[PDB]
Amino acid sequence: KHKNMYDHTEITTDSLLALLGSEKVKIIDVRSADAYNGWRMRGEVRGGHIKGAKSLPAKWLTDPEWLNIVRFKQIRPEDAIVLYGYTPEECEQTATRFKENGYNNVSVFHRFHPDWTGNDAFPMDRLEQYNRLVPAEWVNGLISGEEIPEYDNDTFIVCHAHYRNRDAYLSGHIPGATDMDTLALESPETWNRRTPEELKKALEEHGITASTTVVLYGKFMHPDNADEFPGSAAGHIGAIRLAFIMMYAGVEDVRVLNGGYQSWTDAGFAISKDDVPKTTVPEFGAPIPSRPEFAVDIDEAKEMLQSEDSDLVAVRSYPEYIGEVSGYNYIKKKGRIPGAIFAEAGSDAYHMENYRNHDHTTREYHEIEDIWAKSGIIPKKHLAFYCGTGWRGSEAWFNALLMGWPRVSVYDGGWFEWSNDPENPYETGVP
Ligand SMILES: C[N+](C)(C)[C@@H](Cc1cnc[nH]1)C(=O)O
Ligand SMILES: [Ca+2]
Ligand SMILES: [Cl-]
Ligand SMILES: [Cl-]
Ligand SMILES: [Mg+2]
Ligand SMILES: [Zn+2]
Repeated sequence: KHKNMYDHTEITTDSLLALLGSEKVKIIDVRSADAYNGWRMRGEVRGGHIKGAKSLPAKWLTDPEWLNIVRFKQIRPEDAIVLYGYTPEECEQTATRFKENGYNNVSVFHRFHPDWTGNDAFPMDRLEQYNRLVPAEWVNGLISGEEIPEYDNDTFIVCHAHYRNRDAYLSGHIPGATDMDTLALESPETWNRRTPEELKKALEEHGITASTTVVLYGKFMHPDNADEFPGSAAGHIGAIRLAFIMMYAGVEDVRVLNGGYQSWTDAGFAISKDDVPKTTVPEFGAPIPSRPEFAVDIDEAKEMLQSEDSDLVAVRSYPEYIGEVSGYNYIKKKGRIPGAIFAEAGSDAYHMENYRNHDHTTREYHEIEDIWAKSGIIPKKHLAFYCGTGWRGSEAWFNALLMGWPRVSVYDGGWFEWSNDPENPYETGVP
């Protein structure tokens, strides 16, 4: 009877089943976050995670901040740790890592697949709209013309988003993908989405129809706030921003590669540097916009500030919220929109640490949901997410859309449009 760093106690299916409601038990899913979200990566009939389990991919074991990730997830040494993956062998290194850091109650569950997944009496959970947040393997099967799940279309295009930075695409991209500058879909004068006529033309010239499956991704290139255009390095936020605009426009099937470009290279897939020419299409094929409810403008936003069933959600950094900084080198006014619910997004305007993991995949949606619920950000409301110009608000909106929330929007204008009118009220300082 000795603590063994390399020999781990097995917990049975019946034992784990009896502990699903225990507050001191932490069930840890070491598979990829995509599988955790619901993707049936091994052909399992039921995808997702054990109900109540948290996400901690074994891939993160190479992260030097691994222990900080665990502690911020509130996984404490006094908790009973139960690990599972597709196989118990995949949990071995994670079990050792917990034990090496003072966690003495660590077990491995061996029968998640196919025992737990293969019986509908064992409760499981999943991200409702998980098929919109695709893993790298799914994209690779798509461009390879192989049979892939959650895909029934015959037309697709992979789009590499960037903000006035073609080098982000030319330095390395997914094979066959074409680049889309974010200026194709949004105006530099308002930093709002372009008019329906411009969107129709831009989408056609990039080879996108309403019936085309669009797979969007961006490349994170460490934005530096001191640069003139730090947005040129926050490629994946722009990709989700373009996903918002295309879904608003009328593209029926829009996918986002979870984690952006880094997920493609972390999977070990081949990289291309070809400047792929566009293959234009003559007609977009649907009225624009087909989903106008996704976009909220300033008159509706002011109305939502006065409504009981509606709220605006400020997806900005804390220094922006208290008026310490504007967040952008092209915005002079500092402050916040009065009456909006604050949802701290990250360190500055070009990072989304509170909505992402270190590998830029979306944060465990249960954590996003519970943090939102503490501030009254709940699905029974009409919510309009916003930030400075709508990039970060789009990413927060997309996270809510993935949860199946029925009435989420983006207030496009954001702090940029709000503060450009000197007659609009604003608050400042610590609340
Ligand atoms: C609308 N542009 C592309 C000018 C913004 C986009 C943006 C990035 N993070 C928040 N907003 C920028 O880069 O400042
Ligand atoms: Ca604000
Ligand atoms: Cl990014
Ligand atoms: Cl990019
Ligand atoms: Mg805008
Ligand atoms: Zn529990």
